[PDB]
Amino acid sequence: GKRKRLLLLLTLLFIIIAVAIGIYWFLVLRHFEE
Amino acid sequence: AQLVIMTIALSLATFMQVLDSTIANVAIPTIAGNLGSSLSQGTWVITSFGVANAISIPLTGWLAKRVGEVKLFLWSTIAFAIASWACGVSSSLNMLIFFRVIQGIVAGPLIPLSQSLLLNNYPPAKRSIALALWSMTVIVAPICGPILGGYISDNYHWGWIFFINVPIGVAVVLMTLQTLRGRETRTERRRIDAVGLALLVIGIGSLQIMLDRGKELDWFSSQEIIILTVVAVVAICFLIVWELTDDNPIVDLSLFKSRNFTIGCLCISLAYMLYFGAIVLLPQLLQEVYGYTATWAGLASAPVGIIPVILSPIIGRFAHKLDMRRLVTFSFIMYAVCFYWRAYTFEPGMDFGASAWPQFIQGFAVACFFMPLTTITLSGLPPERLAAASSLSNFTRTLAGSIGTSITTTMWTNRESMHHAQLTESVNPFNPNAQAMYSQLEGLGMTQQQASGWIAQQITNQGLIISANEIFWMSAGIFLVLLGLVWFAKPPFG
Amino acid sequence: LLPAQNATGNWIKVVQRLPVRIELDQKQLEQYPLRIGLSTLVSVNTTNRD
Amino acid sequence: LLPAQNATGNWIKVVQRLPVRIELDQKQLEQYPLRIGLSTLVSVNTTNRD
Amino acid sequence: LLPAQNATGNWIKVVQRLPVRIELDQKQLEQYPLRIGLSTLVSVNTTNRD
Amino acid sequence: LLPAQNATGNWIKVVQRLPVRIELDQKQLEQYPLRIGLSTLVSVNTTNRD
Amino acid sequence: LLPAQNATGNWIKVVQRLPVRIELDQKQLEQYPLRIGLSTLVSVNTTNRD
Amino acid sequence: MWVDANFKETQIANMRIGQPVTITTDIYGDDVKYTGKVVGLDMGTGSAFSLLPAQNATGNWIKVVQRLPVRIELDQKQLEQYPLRIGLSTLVSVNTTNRD
Repeated sequence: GKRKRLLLLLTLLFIIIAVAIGIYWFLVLRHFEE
Repeated sequence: AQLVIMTIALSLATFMQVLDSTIANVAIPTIAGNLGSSLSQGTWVITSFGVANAISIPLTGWLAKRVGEVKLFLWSTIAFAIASWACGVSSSLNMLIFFRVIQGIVAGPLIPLSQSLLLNNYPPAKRSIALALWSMTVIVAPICGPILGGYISDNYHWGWIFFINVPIGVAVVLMTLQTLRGRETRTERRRIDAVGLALLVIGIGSLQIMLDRGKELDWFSSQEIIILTVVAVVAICFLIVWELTDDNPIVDLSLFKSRNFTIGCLCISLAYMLYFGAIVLLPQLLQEVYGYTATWAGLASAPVGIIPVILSPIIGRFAHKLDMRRLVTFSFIMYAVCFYWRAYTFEPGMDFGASAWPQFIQGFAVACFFMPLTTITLSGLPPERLAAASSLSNFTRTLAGSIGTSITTTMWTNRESMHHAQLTESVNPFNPNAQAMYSQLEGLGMTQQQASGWIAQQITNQGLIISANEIFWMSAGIFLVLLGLVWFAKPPFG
Repeated sequence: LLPAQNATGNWIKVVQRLPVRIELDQKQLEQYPLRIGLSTLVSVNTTNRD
Repeated sequence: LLPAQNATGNWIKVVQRLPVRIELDQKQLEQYPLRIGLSTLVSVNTTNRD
Repeated sequence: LLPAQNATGNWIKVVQRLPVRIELDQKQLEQYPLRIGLSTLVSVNTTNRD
Repeated sequence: LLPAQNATGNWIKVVQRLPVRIELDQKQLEQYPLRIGLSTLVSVNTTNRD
Repeated sequence: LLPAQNATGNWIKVVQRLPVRIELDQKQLEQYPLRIGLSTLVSVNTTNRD
Repeated sequence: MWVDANFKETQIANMRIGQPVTITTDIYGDDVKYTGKVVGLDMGTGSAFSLLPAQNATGNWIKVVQRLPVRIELDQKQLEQYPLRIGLSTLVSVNTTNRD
C-alpha cells in the first residue's frame, strides 16, 4: 500500500527525467543534420 | 502398468508443442508463397504465436490454482487440437494469423503443467527417472520436426503440418482420461488482480514484438522500436515492483528467495540463450551458402540425438551417486569444444560429414545439461508449488531463446557486411589475377556487368561463412566464463 | 540482369512482381522536386473496370 | 549458363526437373492477356498412353 | 555500378540515401592533410532556408 | 570451369571423385529413351581384374 | 583474387600456406599410374639441412 | 622486397617518413629480427579504386573503420641470409617518438 504509493512515486521521477532529456536531445538533433 | 502409459501421454503432450514450434519456421517460405505474400509479410505467422505463447506461459499457475490441473490439461489439449485443425484448413494469411494467435494463447499450459503432473504423480522413488524421461522429449523433438516439415513442404500441400497434431491430441486426451481418473488436484478460489494482468500483457507483448521485428527496422534507428522498448521496460519495472507488494500472487515470486532456484534459473536461461542463438544459423547457412535443401539441411542435425537417446536412462538410473554440478560443468566444456570445433573447420567446400561430427559431439553436451540443471532448479520445493516454479522456469527459458536469436541474426548480417567491405577492395584494376578472372568469365559469354555481379555474389558468400564462424567462436568463448556459476548452489538436492 | 533459373531442384515458390508505369502532374513537381530512387507509396483506384 | 559441376567432393543428391512445353489456346489469350513470367498451376492428363 | 533489382518478391524495405557534396576549405588542408577514403562525421546547419 | 574461390582461412580434407565413361546398349535406348541430365545408379562388376 | 588475410577487426588469426614441389620416381609411377588431382600424404625429411 | 603494413586510421597519425621500424616474421619465428624504415603513406585506402560497391545496395549501412597502407623498406644484408617470400605474414612495430 504505502510501499505501493512509493512504487508509483519513484516511477514518476524517472518518467519526468526522461521527458526533460527528450527536449534537450530534440533541440540538439533539430539544429543540425548529421 | 498405468505409470508407463501416463509417461507416454505426457511425453506426447510436451512433444506436440515443440513439433509445432519448430515446423512452422521451416515451412514459412512455401506457406507465404502459396497465400500471395512476401517473407516479411508471412513471418508475422511466427511473431503472433510468439507473443501469444509468451503471454500464456507465465499464467499457468494462476489457472492451476482455480480451474484444477487435470481439467486445465485436458481442456488445453482438446483446444490445441481444434486450433491446429483450424489453422491447417485456412485459406488466407489473415485468417491464419487469427487462428495462430488463438493456438498460441491456448498452448501455454502444456509444457509446465505436463511437467508438474509427471513430477507429482510418479512416486518419489522414481522422480529422477521421470525427470530424465521428460528432458528427452525436449531434446529430440526439435530435430524430429524439421525433417518431416521439409518433406511435407516439398512434397504435399501445406496444411498437413498442422494436421498431424490432431491425432496426437486425440491419443493424449484418450490416454489421459483412461489413466488419470481419480487423481484430482485440490483447488481454491481467490480474488483477481487486474493491474497485474494488464501490466504483464502489455510488457511481455511489447518485448516480444520488439525482439521479433527489430531486425527489419534496423533496431534503434526506427521510432517504433524505441516506443516499444520504452513501454516494455516501463511496464516490466512497475509490474515487477507491484508483484512483490501484491497480496494475491498473479505471479509467485517467492520462489526466487531460494538460492538454488535463482542460480539454476540463471544458468539454464543463459546456456539456452547461447545454444538457441547458435543452432539457428546453421540451417540458413547450409541452405543459402551451400545450396542444401530443407530436408537435407535438417538431416545434418540428426546426429545430435544419437547420444542422448542412449545416455538419458543411464544418467537417470545412476543419479543416486552423482554430484550433478560436475555434469553441468562437463556439459559446458563439451559445448565450448563443439563450437570451437565448428569455428576452425568450416570451409566453402565442406561435405555433409564436416557438419555432422560436431553435432554427434554436441549430443553429450545437450544430454547432461537439462536433467541435472532442472533437478537443481526444483530442489527442495514442496510438491504443491511445482507448477508455479515450472511456469517461471519455462518463461525465463523462452525469453532467453528469443533474445539469443535476435542478437545472433543481427551480428551475422552486420559482420557479413564488414567482411564484404574488406574483401571488395582487392577487386580493382592494377591487379593481376583480377583481370584474369574477368577474361575467363568473358570466355563463357557473360557480359561485364554479369561478371561483376557474380564476383560480388562470391564475396558475399565468403563473408557469410567468415561472419558465421566469428559468431561460433564468440559463443564458445562466452561459454568458457559461464562454467563456474553452477557451483554457488548448495547441495540440498532431493 | 542475371537470368532466373527455375528448373533447379531447390526451387521454392515465391510471389512474382510486375512493374507499373505511373504519370505525375508536372506543376506539382515544379515546387517540390523529386530525384531518382526516392521511395514512395502508391494507391490505385480500381473501381472503374473498363 | 554454367553447367552444375558434379564430382566436386561435396555432392548431395537432389531431384532433377526437365522443362515441358505446353501450347495455350490462342482464342482465349485475347480475352485474358498474360505476361512473361507469370506463375501458374499446370495439370497434365496421362490416361491415353499411345 | 551494379543496379538494385526491386521487383523480385524477396524484397525488404530499406531507407535510401542520397550523396551530397561538401566543399572544404583548402587553407587548413595544408596544415592537416587528408587522404582519399578517410571517414568523417559531418553536420549541416539548416537553420536558414532561403 | 572457374577456380574454387579462396577459402575463408580453414582447409579440411575431403574425398575426391573421378569420372568414368560408361557405354550403353543402343538397341535398348530406342525402347526407353533417356535425356541429358537424368540421374541414375550404376554398378560396375569388378571380379575380373585383368 | 580473394586473399584470406588478418584484416583489422578479425577475431580469428590465420596462417598462410606455401606450395613446395616434389618429384616422383618414374619406375614406380609406370607400375601404378596416377592421375591429376588425386590426394596423397607427404612426409619430408629434415635431418640434413646443409 | 618491402612490407605493406595496413594500419587503422586511428594509428596513421604520428607516423612520419624515416622513423625506425622492427619487423618479425613467422617462418623464422622470434629468432630473427628485421630493421626497416617508413618510406611513406599512400594517398588512398584501397576502396578508392575498387570496381564494385563496398556494401550491397539492398542491405543497410554499417560503419567500418578503414585501413591505410604504409610502405616499409627492409635492410638487404638480412634478406640474403634469411630470405623471404611473397605474401608471408609479419608483426610490425613503428617507433613514433620523434616527429619532425
